[PDB]
Amino acid sequence: DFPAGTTPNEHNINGADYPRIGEDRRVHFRIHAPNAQKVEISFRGEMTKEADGYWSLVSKEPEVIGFHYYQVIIDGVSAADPNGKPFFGMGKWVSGIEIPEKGVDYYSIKNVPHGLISQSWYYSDIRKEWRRCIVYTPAEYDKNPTKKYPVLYLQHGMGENETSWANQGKMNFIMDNLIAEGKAKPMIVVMDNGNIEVFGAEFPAILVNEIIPHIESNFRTLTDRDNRAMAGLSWGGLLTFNTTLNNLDKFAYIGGFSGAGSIDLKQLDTVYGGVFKNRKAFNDKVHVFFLGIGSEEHPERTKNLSDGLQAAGINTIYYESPGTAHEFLTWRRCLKEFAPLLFKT
Repeated sequence: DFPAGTTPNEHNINGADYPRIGEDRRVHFRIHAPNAQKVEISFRGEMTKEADGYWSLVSKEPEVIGFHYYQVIIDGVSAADPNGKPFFGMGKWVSGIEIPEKGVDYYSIKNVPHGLISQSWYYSDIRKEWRRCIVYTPAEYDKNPTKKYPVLYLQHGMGENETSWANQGKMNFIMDNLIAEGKAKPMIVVMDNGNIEVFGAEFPAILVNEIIPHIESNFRTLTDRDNRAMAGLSWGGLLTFNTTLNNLDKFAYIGGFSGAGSIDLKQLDTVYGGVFKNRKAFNDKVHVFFLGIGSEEHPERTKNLSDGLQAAGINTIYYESPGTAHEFLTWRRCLKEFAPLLFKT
């Protein structure tokens, strides 16, 4: 039937045999479009017209491991693949290719206790609208009815929304596996909408004045700064820097995944209103200051920032994801590196 060495893409709907992934990491696309003049796949050019009204396309070169957004393009009109499950990225609902990694399973479903992923609604006076956040509770949450948990606030990038970390980021299985293996503390994770679907400038006030009170009123949480963390990817990492460094009374852990605020080391003593000027005071308040980056997305700026902070006396953790770029596998790996560091003082 199918080309040798291929399996259906993980994110196909049930019953969809294409697209398929080869063991050489080439992707095989196939679509029935007898009346179309031209069909393309995003970032891959034109498909080849086949007999019986079909079009086909196989990657010219092996694709990079990990998760990639795509759309089908019919005579210039881009749309989600009808054979695909939906992912919110690039500002709309699109499709996703998954190229598997050999010998890796930390974001896979395993026979371990699984936490819930929950939608929770709250009203924002700042934006005068109802809003939904996505909340991970650990598998043990309901079995420990008197226990309170620390909270990580986890933010997406440009063109994404509050669903992206739990869907293409696979964060619930990453947390499930880390907690089951004893590597991370049981924790609540809250994912909200930066409103940057396409500058998010309202989000810090929404998070501090609306989201945090909502979560603490409706989930069993520890509410002191030593039990509150924040991390974000891409533009969400800049939101995290701006939110945390201006609210150190509420956050003791900071993570930027391919993101980060602009810190000019020449201005280290004055940026963010002088928060870094007394080095040990800052280090005593922020237990984890994490900078992650992909090796293939020009890590030099991030590494120079980390090395320069360290040389000047501000502690950091630098993590470089080998072989990935500005893509979700980078951020899956960042979470896997960052979450085990939290809430262990």
